[PDB]
Amino acid sequence: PLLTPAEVATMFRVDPKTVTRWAKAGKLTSIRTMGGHRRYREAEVRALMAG
Amino acid sequence: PPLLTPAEVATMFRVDPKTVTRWAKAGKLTSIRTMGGHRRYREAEVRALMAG
DNA sequence: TTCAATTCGGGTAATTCGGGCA
DNA sequence: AATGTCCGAATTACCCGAATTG
Repeated sequence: PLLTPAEVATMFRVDPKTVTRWAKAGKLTSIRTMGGHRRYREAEVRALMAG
Repeated sequence: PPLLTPAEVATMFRVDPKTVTRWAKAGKLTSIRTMGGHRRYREAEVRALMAG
């Protein structure tokens, strides 16, 4: 399963650009759409509620 | 060779099937057409894009 | 043959990117 | 470092009816 940047934005209650920024700095593995959009592996996103 | 319907591609990218059709229509993706003109894409190449 | 599910097309909203600024 | 916001441009998502699928 994959999640959109908006969804990941909602779960932490943070702006989706900040999700984009957690993708920047390495602590979120991001798969990219061939238009260059982010899709985040939802397992890692569990690891972030584990943290 | 194994073939994928645009709904399955759509699923693996978490992306609306229309957008996969756009990707085909814009050269980014190799498309095969059935006798009616529906697209079918090539599995192998599609994870050649998970390689990228 | 019929039948549910999908995938055509086009059009139009809604996200997302990216960079730069606060 | 670490978010939040404004902008423009690009990408993607939902809407429809009709055609194709298997």
